[PDB]
Amino acid sequence: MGSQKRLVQRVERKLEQTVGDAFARIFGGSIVPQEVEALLRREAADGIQSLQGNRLLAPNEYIITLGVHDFEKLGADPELKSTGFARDLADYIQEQGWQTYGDVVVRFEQSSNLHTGQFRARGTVNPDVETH
Repeated sequence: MGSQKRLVQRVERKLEQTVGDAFARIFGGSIVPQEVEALLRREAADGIQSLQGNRLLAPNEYIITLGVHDFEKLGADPELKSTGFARDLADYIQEQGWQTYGDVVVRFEQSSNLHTGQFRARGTVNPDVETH
């Protein structure tokens, strides 16, 4: 569907100022960003892979695709949003006692096939995403 380029560069900066719910409170509910987290954790559960009885394998790569018109209002940077959301989702997987392989990376990207006021987040266990 969308072959990625081989990038092992797992963007690393120590954002001690991590923002997750900040987006909702900034827009003041004009748009509901938290609806993403909601469906994201839902998609995480839908992507749970039956592994050893101790703990289930949760998705690591989440492709969050919104409409162009939504994304532009969110802001053109995937990076800062990715940092906040990945850290938040990674916290969730710990909380649920799930495990994964690689690094939890959430991708925010837009597609013209995706309409305004719509978003889709698909998380899967993807080891073919080198996160070094």
